[PDB]
Amino acid sequence: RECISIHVGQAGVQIGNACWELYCLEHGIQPDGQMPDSFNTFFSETGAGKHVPRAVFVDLEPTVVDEVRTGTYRQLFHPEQLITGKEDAANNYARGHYTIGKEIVDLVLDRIRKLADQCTGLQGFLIFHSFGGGTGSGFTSLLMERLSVDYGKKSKLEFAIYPAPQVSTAVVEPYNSILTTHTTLEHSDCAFMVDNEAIYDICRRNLDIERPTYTNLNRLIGQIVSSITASLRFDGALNVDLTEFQTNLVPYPRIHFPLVTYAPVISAEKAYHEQLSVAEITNACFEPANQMVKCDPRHGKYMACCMLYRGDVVPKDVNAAIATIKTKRTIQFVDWCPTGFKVGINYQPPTVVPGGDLAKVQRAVCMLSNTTAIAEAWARLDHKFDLMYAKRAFVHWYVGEGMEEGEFSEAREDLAALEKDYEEVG
Amino acid sequence: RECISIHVGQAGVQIGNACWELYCLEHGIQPDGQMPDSFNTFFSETGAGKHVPRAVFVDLEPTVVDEVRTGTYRQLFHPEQLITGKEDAANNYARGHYTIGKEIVDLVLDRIRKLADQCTGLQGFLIFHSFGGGTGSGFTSLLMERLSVDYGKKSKLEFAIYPAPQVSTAVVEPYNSILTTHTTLEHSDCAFMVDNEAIYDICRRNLDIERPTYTNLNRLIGQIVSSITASLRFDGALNVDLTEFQTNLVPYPRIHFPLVTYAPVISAEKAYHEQLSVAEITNACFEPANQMVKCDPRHGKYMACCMLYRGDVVPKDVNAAIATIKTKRTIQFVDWCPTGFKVGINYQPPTVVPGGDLAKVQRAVCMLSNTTAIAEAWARLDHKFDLMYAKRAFVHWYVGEGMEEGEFSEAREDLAALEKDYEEVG
Amino acid sequence: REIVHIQAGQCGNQIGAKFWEIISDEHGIDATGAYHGDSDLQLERINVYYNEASGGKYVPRAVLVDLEPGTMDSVRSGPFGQIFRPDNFVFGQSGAGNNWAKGHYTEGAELVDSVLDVVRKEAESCDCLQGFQLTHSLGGGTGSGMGTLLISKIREEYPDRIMNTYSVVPSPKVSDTVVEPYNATLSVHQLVENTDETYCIDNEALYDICFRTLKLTTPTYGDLNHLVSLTMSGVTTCLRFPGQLNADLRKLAVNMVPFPRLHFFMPGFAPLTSRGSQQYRALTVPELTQQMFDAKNMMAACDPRHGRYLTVAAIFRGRMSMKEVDEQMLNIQNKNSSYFVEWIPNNVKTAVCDIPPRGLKMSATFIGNSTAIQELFKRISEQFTAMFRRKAFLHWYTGEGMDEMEFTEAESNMNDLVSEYQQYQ
Amino acid sequence: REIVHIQAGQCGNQIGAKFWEIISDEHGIDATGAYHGDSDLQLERINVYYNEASGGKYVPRAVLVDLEPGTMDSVRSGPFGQIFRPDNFVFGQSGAGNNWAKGHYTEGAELVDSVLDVVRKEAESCDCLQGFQLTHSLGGGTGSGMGTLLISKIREEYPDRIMNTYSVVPSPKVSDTVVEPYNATLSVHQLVENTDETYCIDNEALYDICFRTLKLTTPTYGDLNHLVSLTMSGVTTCLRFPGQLNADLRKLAVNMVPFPRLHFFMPGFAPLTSRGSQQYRALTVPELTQQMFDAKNMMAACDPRHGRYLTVAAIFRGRMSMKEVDEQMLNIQNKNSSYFVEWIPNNVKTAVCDIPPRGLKMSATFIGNSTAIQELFKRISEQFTAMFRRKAFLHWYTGEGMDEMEFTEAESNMNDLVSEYQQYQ
Ligand SMILES: Nc1nc2c(ncn2[C@@H]2O[C@H](COP(=O)(O)OP(=O)(O)OP(=O)(O)O)[C@@H](O)[C@H]2O)c(=O)[nH]1
Ligand SMILES: Nc1nc2c(ncn2[C@@H]2O[C@H](COP(=O)(O)OP(=O)(O)OP(=O)(O)O)[C@@H](O)[C@H]2O)c(=O)[nH]1
Ligand SMILES: Nc1nc2c(ncn2[C@@H]2O[C@H](COP(=O)(O)OP(=O)(O)O)[C@@H](O)[C@H]2O)c(=O)[nH]1
Ligand SMILES: Nc1nc2c(ncn2[C@@H]2O[C@H](COP(=O)(O)OP(=O)(O)O)[C@@H](O)[C@H]2O)c(=O)[nH]1
Ligand SMILES: [Mg+2]
Ligand SMILES: [Mg+2]
Repeated sequence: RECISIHVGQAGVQIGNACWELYCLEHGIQPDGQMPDSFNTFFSETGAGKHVPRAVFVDLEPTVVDEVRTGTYRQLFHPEQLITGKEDAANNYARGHYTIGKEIVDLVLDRIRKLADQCTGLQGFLIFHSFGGGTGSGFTSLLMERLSVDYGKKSKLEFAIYPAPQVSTAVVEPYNSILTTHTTLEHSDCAFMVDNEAIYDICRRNLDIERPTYTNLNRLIGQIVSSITASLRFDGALNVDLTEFQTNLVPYPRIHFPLVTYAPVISAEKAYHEQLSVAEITNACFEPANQMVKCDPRHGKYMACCMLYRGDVVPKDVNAAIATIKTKRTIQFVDWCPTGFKVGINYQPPTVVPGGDLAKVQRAVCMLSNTTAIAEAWARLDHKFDLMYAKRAFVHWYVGEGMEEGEFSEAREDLAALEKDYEEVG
Repeated sequence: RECISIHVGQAGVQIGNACWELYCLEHGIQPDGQMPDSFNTFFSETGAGKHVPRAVFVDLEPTVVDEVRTGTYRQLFHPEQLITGKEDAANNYARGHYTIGKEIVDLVLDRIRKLADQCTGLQGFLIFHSFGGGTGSGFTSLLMERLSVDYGKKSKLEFAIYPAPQVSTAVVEPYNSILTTHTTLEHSDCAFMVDNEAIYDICRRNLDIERPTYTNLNRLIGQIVSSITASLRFDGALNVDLTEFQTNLVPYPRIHFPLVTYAPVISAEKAYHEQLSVAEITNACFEPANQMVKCDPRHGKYMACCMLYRGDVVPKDVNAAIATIKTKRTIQFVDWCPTGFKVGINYQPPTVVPGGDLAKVQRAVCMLSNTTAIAEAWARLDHKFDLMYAKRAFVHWYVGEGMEEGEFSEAREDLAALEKDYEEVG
Repeated sequence: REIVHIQAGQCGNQIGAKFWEIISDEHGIDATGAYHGDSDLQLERINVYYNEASGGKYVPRAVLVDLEPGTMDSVRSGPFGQIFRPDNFVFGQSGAGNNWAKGHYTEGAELVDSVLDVVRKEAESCDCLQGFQLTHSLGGGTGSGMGTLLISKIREEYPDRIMNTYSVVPSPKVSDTVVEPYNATLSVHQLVENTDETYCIDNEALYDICFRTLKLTTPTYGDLNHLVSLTMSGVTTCLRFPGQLNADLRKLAVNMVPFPRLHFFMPGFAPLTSRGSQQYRALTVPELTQQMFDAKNMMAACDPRHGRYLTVAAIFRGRMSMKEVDEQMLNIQNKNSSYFVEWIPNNVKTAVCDIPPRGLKMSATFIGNSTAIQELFKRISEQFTAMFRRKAFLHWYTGEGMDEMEFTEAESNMNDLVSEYQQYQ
Repeated sequence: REIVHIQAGQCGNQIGAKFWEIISDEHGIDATGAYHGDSDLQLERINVYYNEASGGKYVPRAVLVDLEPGTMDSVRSGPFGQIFRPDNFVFGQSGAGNNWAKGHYTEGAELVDSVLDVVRKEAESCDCLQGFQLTHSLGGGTGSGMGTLLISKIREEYPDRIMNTYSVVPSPKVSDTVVEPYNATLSVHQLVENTDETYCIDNEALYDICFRTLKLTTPTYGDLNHLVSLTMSGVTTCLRFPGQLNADLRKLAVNMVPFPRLHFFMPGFAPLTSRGSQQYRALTVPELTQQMFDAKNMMAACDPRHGRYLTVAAIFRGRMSMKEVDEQMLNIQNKNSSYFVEWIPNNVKTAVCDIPPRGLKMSATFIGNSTAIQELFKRISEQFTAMFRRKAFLHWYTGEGMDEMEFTEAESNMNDLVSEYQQYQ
C-alpha cells in the first residue's frame, strides 16, 4: 500500500513543504533521510539507512523551488524530483494550459511512470494546488487530464484552496476559478475545498494568535492530510480505507465536494483548564464557527458525514455521542438519510510539530461532511465572473493565447448545471 | 447536583470576588486550582489536579474585571469566563437594556449554554447584582428575560442590593430601582433584598469596627450564600433543598422577597467572654437591630421563617427554642399560620477566612423570613421617584435612548399594585 | 477609552503647556519621551492620552493652534517642548487684533482646513474614543474666534462623542481690554448649543484664592495656570487608575445636567495650603469636605450663597473609607438644608480612586452645578449694554460682514440663558 | 530572467546615473566592479542586471546614448563612472537643438545603426531575457527624437518581449522651453502603439514632494533624480530577492491593463519622512497604506479625486504578516467606495518581499492606473493649439520634411486617447 503526492505552484509547494516535515517527525526520520515498518506508504528505502519520499515538486518559476534546494531539507529528495521552468504563467490559465504548460507536461509524466513502477499496491495520488493562479490551475488541470486517461480507475484526491469573496489578492481571480471547474468536475474522485478567510478566523479566535502568516495556515492543512491517511499507516479498533470512505460519502457521481473541519485546536495555556472529552469534541466539529470554508450549514441539509477519531477513544460512547447529535433539530439531515455516519477509530495519537501553534493532545477528530450548503460558495462567485465578463475586460490577454471567446460560455454553463444539481437533490 | 452563578457589574463582580475566595478555603483548593468528593456542586475537574468554578464574570467596562485577571486568583478562572465590554452604560437603564445591551448579551448566553451542557442535574442559578446602576440593572434584567424562556421551570435566585433612603451615592438612583421591578416581579423564583446602610450599623455595633469599607461588607454576604447551599454540599440530621425551601416559604406566587439575617457575628476579643448556645442565637436572629434591611418587623406580621443551623446542634432543644419564641406577643405571626418554622440542622461548622473580620465559632444560624415589614422599603422609594418625576428631570437622557414617556407609568403602576398585595395579605 | 486634546490661542497654549508638564510627571515619562516609572498601574492605561512610537517612546495627543507665530516659539523652546510632534504645531502669520470678526470669517477660515486634517488623523488612530478637550479664553480674538469655529465644525462630524471645553470668562475688576464685552457675548451665543459640558473660570477669583489661602505675594501667570491644571487633571483620574467606585466623563454628564442647556460648571479643589501652615493641619476626609463647599474657595467670581445647588460631585484620591465619605456628605446636606434644591433628593455624586497625587495622601475635586451663575452673565451683559447703545467700536467688526442683527441676537440669546436659570432657582 | 538597460538624452543619463549608483550598493558591488557582500541572497540573482567578467569583476547591462559629448564626459568622470564598459558610451558630435524633426530624421538616422549593433550584442549575451528599460524625457529633442526611433526599431525585432518606459512629461507651471508642446505631442503619437506600459512623472510634482513632505528648502536635480530611482529599483525587487508572494513584470501587465490603450501609470512611494520627524513615527503596515493613497503624495501632477481608480498595485518590502496586508486593503476599498470603479471587484494587486531596503525595516510602492490622466493630456494639448493655429515656430521643423498632415494627426490621435479614458470613467 503506497501513495504518491504531486505539488503544483507556489501554493502547492508551500503546502507540500509543511506536510513533508510533518511526516518525518511522525516516523522518526531525520532531515538527511536516515532513521535513528509502516513507512512504505510514503517512503522508499535504499540499501542501508536511506529513505526518500514518494514526492514530486513541480513549478514554472525557479524562485520558490530553489528555496527547497537550499533549505534544511535539501538531502531528503532526489535531485530529479524537483522540476522547475523558466517563465511563469503570469496568472494566465490560457498560458498554463496551452502555451507554457505543454513544454513541461511531458517531463513530469515520464517521472510519474518511474515512481509508479516502484509501488506494488498503488491506491492513488494526492494533489495540492490552488485556484488562484494559472500556473497552479492551468497546469494542474492539464496534469490530471493526462493522469486520468493513462491510469483510469485509481482514486485521485485534490486539496484545493478556493478564492475568498472579500479577502483576495489578485484582480483576475474569478476568470481562473471558473475555467478550472470543468476539469475538476469530470476528472477527480474527491475534491476538498479550503478557504483562506476561514482559516484566519480559526487562528484569531480559537488559537488566539495575533498575526497569522502563511507559515501557520499551512500547518493546519498538514494536520488534515495526516489524519485521513493515518488509517493506512497504523492499526486500530476500526478501519476505514480510501475506497471504503468514498463509498459511504459520495451518493451521486456529481456530488463529491466534502467540507472539512478539525478538532481540537487549542492554545497551550487555555488547554490546561479544559478537559477534552469525546462528548464535546464531536460537538465542536458541528460548530459553524469552526467550518474551514466561509459557509453556513444552517442553510443546508446534511447528506452524510465521516468521523475519524484517533487517540484514546472506545466505541461504547461514540454511538452515544452520535446519538446525541441526531436528536438536535438544529443539525438537519435529509429524509432519506436515517443513518449518515461513518466512524473510524485509530490507536495513534496525533503528533505535534515543534515550532507550531498547537498543544499536545491525547484525542483528535477529523470531520468530513458532504452537505448541500456549499451551493453558495459558487453562486456568489459566478456573479463576480459574470459582472466582469459583461464589459469583456482582460479578455484580450487570454484570447491571444489560443482560447476562444466561446470558451467562457461553457465555464459558466458548467457551473450553471453543477449548481442546479445540489438544489435538485436538496 | 450543580448550580451556576452569574456576576454582573462592578457590584456583582466585587461580591463574587469575595465568595470564590471563601469557597476555595472550604474545600482545600489552592488559587492555582489544584487540590492538596462534594466539590462537584460548584467545581469541574479537568484530568488531574485541576478544578475550575462554574462561574461567569460579566461587565460592560474593562476596569473592574481586569483587576481579577492580574490578581492572585488569575489561575482559577477559565479565561473565556471573563466577559468585558468597551463602553459602560453610564448609569443609564435605557443604554443598558436597549443600546449597549445586545452587542454583549449574545456572547454570555452562548457561554451559559456551554456551562449548562456539562451539568447533569442542574439545580438552579445564583445571580449577583445591584439596583444602583443601569449596567447592573438594565443588563441583568435582560439576562433573566432570556434565561427564563430558554429554561422555563428551573429555579433562579438573586441577591440584590437595594438603595438606601438616606445614605445613597448617586443622583438618579430612584429612576433605576423602579424600572427593574417588572422583570424581577415576573421572572424570579426567589429574590433577596439587602440594604447598604443597614450593614453599616451591624458593623458598627456588633463587630465594633471603626471604618467598614466595601471589603468587609462583601465578606458578610459570602457567609449568607455559603450557608444556604451548605445543605447540598454536606450531610446532616435534616436536609432542606432549594426547591424544598421555596415550597415552605413562599405562600403566594407574587410574594417572594425574604429578609435575611445571620447569627452569630462577634469580634475576636469579645468572643471569649460570651458562651454561644442555641438558646440565644435563635433570639439574636429576631432582634430588629440585626435585620439586614432598614425595616422594622414591629410594624409587620410574620408569615413564615426558616432557620438553618450548622455545626454542633441537637434537635432536642431546637424545638424547645422555637417553642419559646412562640410565647412572645412582641413577635407576631399571622392567624392562618398555626406553625411557621422550617428547620434544617447540618453537620459542617462554618469556616473563618483568614484576614477577615469574624471569629471562629462552633455553631451558626441563618434566618430567612417572609414578612410584611418590607412593604415600607418600597413605599418610601416610590415617593422619591414620583417627586423627581414631577418636573421630568433627567428624563431627556432616557427618552433619546429608545424609551417613551409612558414607560415610567408602568414602573410606578406595577409598584402601585404590588404594595396592595402585601397590604391585602397583611 | 482615549481622548484627544485641542488648544487655541496664547491663553490656551499657556494653560495647556502646564498640563503636559504635570500629567507627564504623573505617568513617569522623562522630558525626551522616555519612560522610567516604577508602579505597573502607570502602564495599564497609558494610551488614554498618548500614542506609541518606534524605539519605546511616547508622544501626546495634543494640537497647538495659533494665529501668530510668537507663542509657538515660546512653547517649542520651553521645558518639555520636544515632547510634541513637529507636525502638530499649527499657526498662521497675520494675527487677530482682538477681533472676533477677523478670527471667524476672514483669517481663521483659511487656517481652519489645516487643523481639521490633523484632528481627523488623530481621530482615526484612536480605536474607540469618547471626547475632545478644548482649552481657550473668552476675551481675545483668536481663542474665541476659531475656538467657536472648530466647535461647530467638530460637532457636526461627531454628534455622538462627548465634548469638553474649559473656558475662562472675563471679569470687570481685572478688566484688561476695551472691547471685551463684544467678544465674550458673541461666543457664548453658540456655546449654548454646540458643547456638552462647560467649565467657567475667572482671573478675578484666581487672584482671590492666590493671595489669601495660598499666601502668595507674587501671583504671576505661572501659578494661575498651575491651579487650573490640577482641576483639569483631576476629573479624568478615574480613567487612568482603578478605584473602589468609578466615574468616567459620561457618567457625570447624565448625573449633573437636568435639562440640556444647564451645563455651566464651577470648579473647586482641596487641599490648598501654604508652605508653612501645612505642618499644623490634620489628614482626614471631614476637613476636605468643608473646604470643598466653602464659598471662599470657588474658582468663579460668583457666590453660591445667592442661590441653591442643583447637583454636585466629589472626586477623592488616596486610600480612604466608604462610610466616611458617606457620612460627611449627609452632614453637609442636613446642616445646609437651605442651600440645596428640595425636589432632587440626595444631590451629591461620589467617586473614590486609588492612586493619590505624588507627595500627598488625599485630595478632592468639587464640580458643583449651581443657579448662582446667572449673576456672572448679567454683569457682562451690563458692560455690553452701555457700548452697543452708541455703536462704539462697531465699525471695526462691521467691516468683515457682520450686521446689527447679529449683535441683537447676541443680547437676546444671552437674555434667554439668564431667564432659564432664574426660573428654576 | 535578466534585463538590459537603455538611456537617452541628458535627462535620461542624469536619471540613469543614480540608478546604477543605488542598485550597485544594493547588491554590495564596489565602485570598481568588485564584490564585498555578506548575504548569499545578493548572489542568487546578481545576473539579473550585471554581466560576468574575468578576474571576479562585474559590469552592468547599460547602454548610454547621446547626441552631444558634453554629458558623457561628466558621467564617465563621475562617481561610479568606471563601472561601465567603454564600448557602451555611444554619442555623436552635432546635437539636436531641441528639434524633434532633427532627432528622428536628420541626426538620429546616422547614429541609430551604431547602437542597435550594441543592443543586439547584449541580446545575444542574454540567455532568456524578458524586457528592455528606457529612460527619457518628453521635452527635449534627443530623448524624444531618438527614443521614439529606438522603440520603433526595438519593437519590430522583438514583438514578444516586454518594454518599459519611465517618461517625464512636461508641465505648464515649470515650463522651460518655448517649443515644448510640439515635442511632447508628436512623441506620444507613437508611445500608444509601440510600448507595453508607461510611467508618467512631472517635474512640477517632484518639487511639491520635496518642499512639503521632505521639508527640503533647496531641491536640486541631485535630489529629484533620487526619488525616481527608488521607484524603478522597487518595481523589480521581486526578481532579485525571494518572498512569500511574488510579482514579476508580466504579472503586473496583465493585472493592470483592461484594454490595450489604457497603460499610463502614476507611481508613489512610502515612507518619505524628514530627518527630524522620523523619530516621532511608528513602524507598521497601516501607516504605510494610507500614505500611498494620499493625493498629496502621488508623484504626477494630476488629482485622482477628479476620477475613479481602475486598478492599483502594492509592492511591499520587509518581514511582515500576510493578513495585515489583506485587512488594510479591504479597509481602503470599503471606506473609499466612491473613488473605485464598481464593475471590477477587488481592484488591488499585492506582493510582499523579504529583503527590505538597507537601513530600513519596511517600504511600499504604489502603481495606480486611474482615469485622472485624461486631464494631464488636455493641458498639454491646449498649449499645442495656440501654436499650430498661427504656425509659430513651424518653419524650423518643416525644413526637415514634415508636413501639416503630420501635425494634423498629432492632435487627432492624441484626441482619441482622451476620448477613451473619459469613456470608461
Ligand atoms: N495556503 C497558502 N496559499 C497561498 C500561498 N501562496 C499563495 N496562496 C494562494 O494563492 C492564490 C494566488 O494564486 P497562486 O496559488 O499563488 O498561484 P501561484 O502559487 O503563484 O502558482 P503559479 O502562478 O504557477 O506560480 C492567493 O489567493 C493565495 O490565497 C501559500 O503560501 N499558502
Ligand atoms: N456591597 C457593595 N455595593 C456596591 C459596591 N460598589 C457599588 N455598590 C453599590 O452600588 C450602587 C451603585 O450602582 P452600582 O451597583 O455600582 O452599578 P455598577 O456597579 O457601576 O454597574 P455598572 O454601571 O454596569 O458598572 C451604590 O449605591 C453602592 O451602594 C461594592 O463594591 N460592594
Ligand atoms: N489664566 C490665564 N489667563 C490669561 C493668560 N494670559 C492671558 N490671559 C487672559 O486672556 C484674556 C485675553 O485673551 P487673549 O490672550 O487675547 O486670547 P488670544 O487673542 O487668542 O491670544 C485676558 O483677559 C487675560 O486675562 C494666562 O497665562 N493665564
Ligand atoms: N528629472 C529631471 N529632469 C530633467 C533633468 N534635466 C533636464 N530635465 C528636464 O528635461 C526637459 C528637457 O529635455 P532635455 O533633457 O533637455 O532633452 P535633451 O535634448 O535630450 O537634452 C526639461 O523640461 C527639464 O525639466 C534632470 O536632471 N532630471
Ligand atoms: Mg507564481
Ligand atoms: Mg462600572
